[PDB]
Amino acid sequence: TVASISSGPKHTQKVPILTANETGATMPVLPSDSIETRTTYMHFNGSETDVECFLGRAACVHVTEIQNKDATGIDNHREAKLFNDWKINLSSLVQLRKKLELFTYVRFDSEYTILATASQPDSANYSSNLVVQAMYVPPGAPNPKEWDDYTWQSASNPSVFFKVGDTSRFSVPYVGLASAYNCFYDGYSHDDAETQYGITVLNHMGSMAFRIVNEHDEHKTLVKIRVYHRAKHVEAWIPRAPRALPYTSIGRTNYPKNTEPVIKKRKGDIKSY
Amino acid sequence: TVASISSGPKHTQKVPILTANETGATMPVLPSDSIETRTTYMHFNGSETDVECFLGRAACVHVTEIQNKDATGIDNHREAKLFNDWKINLSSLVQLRKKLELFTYVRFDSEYTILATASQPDSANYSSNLVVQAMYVPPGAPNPKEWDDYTWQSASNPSVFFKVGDTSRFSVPYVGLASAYNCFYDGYSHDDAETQYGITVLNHMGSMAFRIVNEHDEHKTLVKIRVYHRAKHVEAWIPRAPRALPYTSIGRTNYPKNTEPVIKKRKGDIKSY
Amino acid sequence: TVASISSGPKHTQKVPILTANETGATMPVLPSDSIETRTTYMHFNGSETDVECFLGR
Amino acid sequence: GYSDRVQQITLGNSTITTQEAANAVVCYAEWPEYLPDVDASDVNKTSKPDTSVCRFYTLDSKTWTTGSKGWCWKLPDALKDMGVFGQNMFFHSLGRSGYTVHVQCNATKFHSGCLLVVVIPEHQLASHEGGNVSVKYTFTHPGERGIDLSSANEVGGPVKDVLYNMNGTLLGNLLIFPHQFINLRTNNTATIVIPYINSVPIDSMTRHNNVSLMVIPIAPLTVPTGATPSLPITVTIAPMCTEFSGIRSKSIVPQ
Amino acid sequence: GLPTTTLPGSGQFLTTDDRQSPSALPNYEPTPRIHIPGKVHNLLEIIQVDTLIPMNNTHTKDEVNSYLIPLNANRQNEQVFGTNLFIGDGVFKTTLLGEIVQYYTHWSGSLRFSLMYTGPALSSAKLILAYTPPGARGPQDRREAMLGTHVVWDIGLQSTIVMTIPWTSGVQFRYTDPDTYTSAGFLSCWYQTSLILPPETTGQVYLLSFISACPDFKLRLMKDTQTISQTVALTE
Amino acid sequence: GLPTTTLPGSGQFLTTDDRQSPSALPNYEPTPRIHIPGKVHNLLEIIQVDTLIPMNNTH
Amino acid sequence: GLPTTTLPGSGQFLTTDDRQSPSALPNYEPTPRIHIPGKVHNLLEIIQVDTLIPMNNTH
Amino acid sequence: INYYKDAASTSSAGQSLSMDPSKFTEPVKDLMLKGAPALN
Amino acid sequence: INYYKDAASTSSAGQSLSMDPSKFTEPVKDLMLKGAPALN
Amino acid sequence: INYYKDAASTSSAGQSLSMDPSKFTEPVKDLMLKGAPALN
Ligand SMILES: Cc1cc(CCCOc2c(C)cc(-c3noc(C(F)(F)F)n3)cc2C)on1
Ligand SMILES: Cc1cc(CCCOc2c(C)cc(-c3noc(C(F)(F)F)n3)cc2C)on1
Repeated sequence: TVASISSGPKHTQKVPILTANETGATMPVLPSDSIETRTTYMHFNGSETDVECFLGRAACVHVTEIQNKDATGIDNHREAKLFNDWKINLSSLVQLRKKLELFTYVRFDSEYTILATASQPDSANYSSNLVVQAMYVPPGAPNPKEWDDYTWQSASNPSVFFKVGDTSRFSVPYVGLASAYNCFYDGYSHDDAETQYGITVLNHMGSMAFRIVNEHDEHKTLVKIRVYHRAKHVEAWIPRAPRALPYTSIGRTNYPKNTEPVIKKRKGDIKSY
Repeated sequence: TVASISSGPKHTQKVPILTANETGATMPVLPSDSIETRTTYMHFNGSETDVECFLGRAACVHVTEIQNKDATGIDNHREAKLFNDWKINLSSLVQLRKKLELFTYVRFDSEYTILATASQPDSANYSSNLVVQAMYVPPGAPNPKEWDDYTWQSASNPSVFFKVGDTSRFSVPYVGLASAYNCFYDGYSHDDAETQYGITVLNHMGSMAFRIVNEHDEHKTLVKIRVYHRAKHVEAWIPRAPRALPYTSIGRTNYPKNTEPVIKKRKGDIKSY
Repeated sequence: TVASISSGPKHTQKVPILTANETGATMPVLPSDSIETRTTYMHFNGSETDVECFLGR
Repeated sequence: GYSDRVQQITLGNSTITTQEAANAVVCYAEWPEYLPDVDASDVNKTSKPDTSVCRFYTLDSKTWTTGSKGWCWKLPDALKDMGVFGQNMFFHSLGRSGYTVHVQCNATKFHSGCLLVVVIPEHQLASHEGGNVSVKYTFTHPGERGIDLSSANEVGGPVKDVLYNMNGTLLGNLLIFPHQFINLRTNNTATIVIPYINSVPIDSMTRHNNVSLMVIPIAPLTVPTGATPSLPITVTIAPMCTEFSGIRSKSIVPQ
Repeated sequence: GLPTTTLPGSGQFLTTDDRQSPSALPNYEPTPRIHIPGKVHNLLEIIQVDTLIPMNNTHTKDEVNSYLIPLNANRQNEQVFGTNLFIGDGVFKTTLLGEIVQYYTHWSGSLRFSLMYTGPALSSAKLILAYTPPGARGPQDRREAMLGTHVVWDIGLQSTIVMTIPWTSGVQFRYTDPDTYTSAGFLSCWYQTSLILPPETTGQVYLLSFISACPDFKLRLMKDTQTISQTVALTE
Repeated sequence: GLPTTTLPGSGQFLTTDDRQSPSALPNYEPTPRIHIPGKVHNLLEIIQVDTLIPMNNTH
Repeated sequence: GLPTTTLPGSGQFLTTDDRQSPSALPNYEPTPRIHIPGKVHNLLEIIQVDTLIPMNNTH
Repeated sequence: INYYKDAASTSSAGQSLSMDPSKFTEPVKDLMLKGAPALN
Repeated sequence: INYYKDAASTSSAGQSLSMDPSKFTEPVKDLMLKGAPALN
Repeated sequence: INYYKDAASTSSAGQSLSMDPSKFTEPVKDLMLKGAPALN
């Protein structure tokens, strides 16, 4: 594959470098169209910039917390973090979000990796070997209310049991209801004057609940859970303007008020180098 | 393959042992050219002295430290070692450096092995199971400022998560901008009267940040991180004089002042055995 | 596998939507039996509802 | 003597001519088409009114002044009240359509100004309030009037900073979307053919706007000495390959 | 039992590894694909589309005006604009090219820089765009700029001039992150003759500048960008 | 010894995974199958049978 | 699940072992090779070049 | 590839791919044709 | 070799190797030849 | 057998088995034959 062909002097009626950008087209002008060039080869395929590679690596998409402690007298297990849940979404942590939002529609399979790390902030005689249970609770499935509900039986919901300090790994097929996931959605759930706007109404993927299976020890253990997402078998459509301003909320395109200029201001002239 | 051929008496006009080293050549004179020899075989290929083998084993290239402790009130996480980073280079530890510097240009793939070991210098009721995160921060990527920045999301930067006491392993393709890495560079970044001299301006490979994912425990844990490098698929060019004097800095060929003689001095005559 | 066949207007003596449930049978009436339909495909096998899968976790 | 500048577009009983065009853009190089069986899900036979809805409808003219920020229309919203197309929109549960957008603006060889005409699929607007505030239905359904980017914020409405495309992205990058410029010195019209773009075969035409059309002044308007400091901008849109499905009662929408 | 020996790295989680993993939803049948226009396969595809450069940084805040390059009537020899060519910073940092380029550490290839005139039809002008390859300073006058790669642009019927910035370098790749040894040079524009306005016409005409990559373009070593961040996880 | 590298997820128990496992009752011979009417293969089979709708909730 | 038995030495890091390992930079395309004179393949190649001996240590 | 001697130790069977609702939907003695009067 | 029954569990797809920027760079109705006047 | 997609992840190359010291030992313009006077 040639990068540049050999091209010499020129004196024509054919002017490749004069165009009309109001047509909306970006004419494929090459260096050999405006200067004398020599032959060079690409020695390059562009593998690393393939959308499969671009979205094909794990990125942290959520961090949450649960803890192992005596549940005696706790009236709201959920609030006490005896167990916690995550309303599944990929737009909470901004790094992966900006990448995905480089496109309008996106379709792919997902590979999840869940890392659980223990912590004992105050006096403990040892570190306990806790087992985490991550259960997927799809829309319509009964949500856990107590860390040891009948819901954790998980007869139909899928769930993994892994050691804290260890990692959990599994993949999920493309689960969108449509032919592709929407990164943006200029619409509502119905024609209502007050209903929510944006993908907020589209990305209703249920949530996944986490808990520590072990009963409590004398001391209290804080387990932090990090979920990583890697896309595979990727397809992307309709490229768009990259995000410029900071995000403020999951799902909305909203940006903060009194935000700072994102375009750098010259320390001098428009003639400055 | 013969090591020596059979060679008998000699009385010629052909004098193989008389040469002129000012030509700059080292004539391939053999024992059979100056003495009577018998036939012997090599029974040797020279596998172990192949550059692929010479640079093909792991060598420690860096040792650093991070620690798990309460970050509350710490104004500079980096300084407190809540996380630390390594400005990637292979000339900090001298053993591998001298080997690589046996050549001028060198090209190869790299296999890294990262070993993390824990230590609890003062009172601790147990040893915690910490998980280390090593993230590669290429030039231009945002550097972590706090041990739990958004930067550790590592959406595009590659990173590994492994247990302390365990080891991390992965390989990296030849990432030089040129066709080979320079072990030496008699130049600057630009024609400037004060700019730096040497490979210091060439080997700008970014750095890799290390941190402990776990929140703090009651006691403090000191984690020492050792990075090992093994070259594979090696190519080397322009052999040079081995280093004689001790090194003083990363990248420069500088040697200390008032250094000791490196050539041994005879305990006697030039006639001494 | 077609999900729905193309079906147009209708004016027959053949009334597929009139049955007698006291027989105990559930006649396989389709949308194309009561409305005008277009052709669509299943693109679906029903793997996940196989008893092997249902009790298989 | 055929030129990129002279064109005629005939849809239904409506025809458009322009003697100062700059070619025409066909979004992602795809001409609109009807929904093929292989992609269909909804089993209902669809209705294709053809020429009674696939024709040019001219919106109310806007006035480009030295201080204009820009305008934003949404489809199919902007045509929600246009003849039979509009009626079908509310009488059916589902619908799908493509369009030919034709923006007009003439001046003289003494004027100067440059409008960016761009089509943005799934243009999800942002709330000027930031945080997690939503943008109420009415404010993204301005209809034929469209949204005036120089108008003041209003409770429940979207942010209208031209610089940030009403969505947190920079104006300069709007060119990644199918667009065209109306550079008075060259142009006087912009034409963009839009194929149906969505993650579903067919969809509700009232609760979802597939794309929004934006006419944004980049190089400000300049009129010759002592001339009227304004120019009109006219938008004409024609639906094409329009399909409606699931006919019934007729929606009653917010406000 | 097959005898095995586990190697260093066992149990590690390399975010960049590409392995197989069990499916949590066995026998699930995903939704059929339907045709959707505008499919993107490679980022190198979209960086070939040019976007506007906010060449006129000079303002106190982000404005439509930062994209307008002012041109002044009856000025001779003078400079219209200038900029270094660190495509991963400065004026380029927010463009689609600069934005995508920042997702990678290395870049190589030729850049496509365009200028579209928006002044009145009855006006005229001849400008000169110049690219100064690394090794010397940014040109300080037309004569100096003219000695390097350049294009004399005659404003007219065809509104846009496309000047290529041919890959001129020794090392075959450069860092997207501004690095001196790896500098790309300078870009400048000057009046070849001058801008002439017609009667009854007054003020300023502007130039719109665009940037995009040539099929020449190469990008490698993926990394996180400095163009986005957060202090706390976002919530609904 | 075959060199190996264990991957993330090792040791996990995914209730949804479908692997092989040793039999706790080797050589056990299960009872012969006999014909039994009414075999069900897919739930999509039985939902095609209609049942009564308690349309008159009101009580 | 393939039944296996881990052998002594598992988990060890022998600096001298030569195994495969996952690449941290998938799809990265390294810079083309260009011709560079003076390539060295074996150290036995260069020791055949003679250098000066500091025979007169005495200083 | 199966690693164990007993059948019970193998993994899941894979889709029956039979599917005949009629034994539940149309368990009638006299065949009833769609369109023909249910009770003649 | 694939160890799992479902497609979703396989590893990455491998380079699309299609690459056609024209649907974004030249989405014009009338073909424009490089060198020929953009506006004739 | 290689388990990974990238070349960088494979193990060591194996002996070059080229070995030509002459480019360092005899980089002279005019060939010098062993036995013939070095300076004729
Ligand atoms: C955009 C976009 C795309 C997606 C896909 C979300 C996938 O949702 C899941 C997740 C996150 C996990 C599981 C899952 N299956 O088993 C487990 C367990 F191990 F966590 F229990 N988790 C299943 C689905 C459908 O979400 N937002
Ligand atoms: C001379 C010379 C040659 C080199 C090569 C340095 C390679 O730089 C790296 C390193 C050290 C690690 C990674 C890396 N990728 O993933 C990880 C993680 F696991 F550490 F995160 N580290 C990537 C590159 C390009 O540096 N100096």
